[PDB]
Amino acid sequence: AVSTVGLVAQGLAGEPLLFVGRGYTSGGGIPPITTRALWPPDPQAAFSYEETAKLAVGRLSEYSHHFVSAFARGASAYFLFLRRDLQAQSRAFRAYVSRVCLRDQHYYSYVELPLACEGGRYGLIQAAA
Amino acid sequence: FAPIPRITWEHREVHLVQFHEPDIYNYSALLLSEDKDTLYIGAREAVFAVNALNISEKQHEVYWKVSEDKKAKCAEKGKSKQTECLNYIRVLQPLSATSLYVCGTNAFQPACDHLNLTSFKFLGKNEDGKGRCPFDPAHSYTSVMVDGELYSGTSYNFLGSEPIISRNSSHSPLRTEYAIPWLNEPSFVFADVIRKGEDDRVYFFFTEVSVEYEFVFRVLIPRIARVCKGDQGGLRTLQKKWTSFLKARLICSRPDSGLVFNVLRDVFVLRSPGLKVPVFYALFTPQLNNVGLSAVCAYNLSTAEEVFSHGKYMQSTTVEQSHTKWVRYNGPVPKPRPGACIDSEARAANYTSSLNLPDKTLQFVKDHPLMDDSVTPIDNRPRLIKKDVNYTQIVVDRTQALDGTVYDVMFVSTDRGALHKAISLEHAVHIIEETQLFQDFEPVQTLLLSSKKGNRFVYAGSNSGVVQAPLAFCGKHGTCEDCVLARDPYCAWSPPTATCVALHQTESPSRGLIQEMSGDASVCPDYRQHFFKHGGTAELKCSQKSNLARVFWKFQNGVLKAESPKYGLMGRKNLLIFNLSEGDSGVYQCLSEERVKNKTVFQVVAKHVLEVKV
Ligand SMILES: *[C@@H]1O[C@H](CO)[C@@H](O[C@@H]2O[C@H](CO)[C@@H](O[C@@H]3O[C@H](CO)[C@@H](O)[C@H](O)[C@@H]3O)[C@H](O)[C@H]2NC(C)=O)[C@H](O)[C@H]1NC(C)=O
Ligand SMILES: *[C@@H]1O[C@H](CO)[C@@H](O[C@@H]2O[C@H](CO)[C@@H](O[C@@H]3O[C@H](CO)[C@@H](O)[C@H](O)[C@@H]3O)[C@H](O)[C@H]2NC(C)=O)[C@H](O)[C@H]1NC(C)=O
Ligand SMILES: *[C@@H]1O[C@H](CO)[C@@H](O[C@@H]2O[C@H](CO)[C@@H](O)[C@H](O)[C@H]2NC(C)=O)[C@H](O)[C@H]1NC(C)=O
Ligand SMILES: *[C@@H]1O[C@H](CO)[C@@H](O[C@@H]2O[C@H](CO)[C@@H](O)[C@H](O)[C@H]2NC(C)=O)[C@H](O)[C@H]1NC(C)=O
Ligand SMILES: *[C@@H]1O[C@H](CO)[C@@H](O[C@@H]2O[C@H](CO)[C@@H](O)[C@H](O)[C@H]2NC(C)=O)[C@H](O)[C@H]1NC(C)=O
Ligand SMILES: *[C@@H]1O[C@H](CO)[C@@H](O)[C@H](O)[C@H]1NC(C)=O
Repeated sequence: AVSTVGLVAQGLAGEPLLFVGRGYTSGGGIPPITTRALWPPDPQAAFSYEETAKLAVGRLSEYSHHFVSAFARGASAYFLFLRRDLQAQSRAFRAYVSRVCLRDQHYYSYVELPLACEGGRYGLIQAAA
Repeated sequence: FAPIPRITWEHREVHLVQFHEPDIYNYSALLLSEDKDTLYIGAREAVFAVNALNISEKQHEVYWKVSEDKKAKCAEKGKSKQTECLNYIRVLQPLSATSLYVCGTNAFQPACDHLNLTSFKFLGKNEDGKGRCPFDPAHSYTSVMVDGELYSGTSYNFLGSEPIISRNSSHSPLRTEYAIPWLNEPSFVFADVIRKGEDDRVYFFFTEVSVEYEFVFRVLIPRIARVCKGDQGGLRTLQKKWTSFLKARLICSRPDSGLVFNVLRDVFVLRSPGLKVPVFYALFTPQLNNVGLSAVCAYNLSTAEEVFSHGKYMQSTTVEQSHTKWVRYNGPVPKPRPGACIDSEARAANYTSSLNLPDKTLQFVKDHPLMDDSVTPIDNRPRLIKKDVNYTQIVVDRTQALDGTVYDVMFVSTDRGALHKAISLEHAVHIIEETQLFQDFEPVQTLLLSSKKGNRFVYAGSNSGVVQAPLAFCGKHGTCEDCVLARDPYCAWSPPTATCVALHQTESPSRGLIQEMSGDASVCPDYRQHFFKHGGTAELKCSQKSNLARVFWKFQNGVLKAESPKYGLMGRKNLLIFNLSEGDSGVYQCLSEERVKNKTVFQVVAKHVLEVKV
């Protein structure tokens, strides 16, 4: 009933990383986007993000993320999702594209763009390739 | 509202010892030794050791200046190369008998180190103070060293977007969650350990954006919070996180007057020699329409303890269906109590540490750090509310009067380098005196009290230097009446020595001393000559120290009216006789009148014998 998206990438040393788009679940106060190590020095510490490698959002219940797809191009991981546009008085759900550097372990480079097709007449993104 | 300070002491008229190092500024950190005889000053790019008995006596000095490649790195990050890109000492704490724990901003690379006291040289430990020390000299910060472990409240990053209340333990490091329920844009003010089966607690005080309240703008709210010394975090959840973090509203207001002070500025812990329970003296200002106002609220620790131990928590709820609102939680609370310490009760149910608490309890505290009940002041009202003054820091000394009646003496600093001494007399504030500590009106950033036998002083730091003041100036008072009328629990009149003495300091006999906090100078036992030319003009100088008294003149046993042409008043106190003639000769008396309770107290200020020549 709630989607999760993933993207397998590499670190600077070639190490395997997993980018996660976990949609909001009604405890689940887990960051909506994270970079978790698939195979670290201690293998018992796998699937963990370094406390820094996440998108800290303070009010997940309000934004209510709905992930569609995660993918890469060049030195970047991209995310396609719906969330409530809280900048609008409408607080209506909107389609977004998201982008973070593959090397960025603090989500410093993280940037969001609203998607429009055509001027929001078809507001809800479903799939992409 | 509190009256005006009874007497104003100019920096010129009192003995105040000063300290500053040329080209060294921002004297924001103050720490005195065990022996109380050595005060350590933490400034911008320097640490000093001064004789606490005469701050002007510089004993030791150590610098920690930033390199040009580090200044330029900071400036390249759009910060001010000659302002913010310098090492502001933020952490100045005792580590041992032979060392101090020091952290500085360091051109936005918070760095920690150990100051070797025997050498007054840094050990080059070069620890990363990220979380322990702020990056920006603008950011809020608080720290308390408890059992050689630093408990700190500040920003976790450069921008000050991530707040943090954490413990740099090495054995068991613990920090807060980066979540609005936990901390919502806080500005750290103060922290201390409240010592004792029962565990010790480490209290934190700050102002943060309120979740329970909604108004035109975002509303700030003072917070009292605590963590348990013995915290080790949760095992499955709250891994390396506080399990004992609970917070509550700190309320300072007079509602019958619509006065609310929702911005906390300072917190002082009154550690009573007599009273078994400590009292927090908290200093607040209003967020809205501050023009400015200051209030001093005193909170009994027991009250706060009652909220954290038995109070109902607050729940967050979804409301239509994109909003969050906070309400009293009236549902079932888990056992052991979320946020509680490992006490006698827990140990009976085979709980030795936070690491073995049920996930039920740990999840609860993580989702309910905020309490529904407010922590209210003693007598449910502020101890002092003042207008036309922006108070900056506070200290309180519990002093016994001659009578034996105990007064809690409030030393309050201002944003213009001044110190006010106030006591809550019978259901009314009495501001004994005010002293201009800084000749340059530099705001008092930090304040520190030493009420110890012999070395009884207040130490105030500003950006321009540090000032050393006594707790009283009893000697400035000339007559017995003047000594009594002051209504200072520190001052008593000595008939044998003919001087107003400092009771609980001087070697005068207790049984044979005069003091009345009522101000009835009735308990007390009890001529400048001039010769001016005919036609000439006379200025008869008269002055007194009470800002609450007015002076009038008397000639030939009658109340003279200082009106044109024969008379004039220069500076509202100096009499001017204009056209001298035979009849103007004689005795001129300057008198003062001040109301104490209902009654008026007339005193003869000046006596003059004017003789006009022919
Ligand atoms: C700070 O809060 C504490 C919490 O109660 C206050 O302590 C308690 O005050 C009550 C009030 O009287 C004490 O009860 C009784 O006192 C009378 C007075 O002699 C005595 O005759 C009764 O037999 C009974 O003891 C209570 O014992 C006392 N408990 C403690 C631990 O102090 C405290 O007074 C408050 N302090 C301030 C400045 O508000
Ligand atoms: C540390 O102590 C020094 C000693 O006073 C403080 O210096 C003062 O810094 C302020 C600016 O923060 C100067 O004010 C002026 O502001 C205007 C507004 O734009 C600006 O155009 C001027 O060029 C100037 O910066 C103030 O004049 C300056 N005082 C002196 C004597 O130079 C310093 O701010 C303190 N730092 C902290 C963190 O407290
Ligand atoms: C703290 O400073 C003192 C001051 O010098 C250091 O003392 C020297 O210690 C060495 C042994 O390590 C002795 O041989 C010297 O004679 C001591 N000199 C003096 C003047 O006492 C002390 O070692 C320093 N502590 C640390 C950890 O560096
Ligand atoms: C802050 O945390 C660091 C992290 O460990 C502490 O460092 C250790 O300090 C002890 C001595 O107290 C050394 O024996 C260890 O080897 C140090 N380890 C590391 C990794 O640094 C530091 O002491 C803590 N400081 C305070 C004041 O609590
Ligand atoms: C009390 O402090 C307030 C600031 O908290 C002072 O108000 C500022 O005064 C300066 C002086 O011209 C103005 O330029 C600012 O715009 C004022 N700011 C605000 C928010 O009012 C106030 O003047 C101080 N008053 C006293 C008596 O100390
Ligand atoms: C200490 O205070 C006395 C009092 O006037 C002064 O004479 C002396 O020079 C001071 N010591 C230093 C180092 O300034």
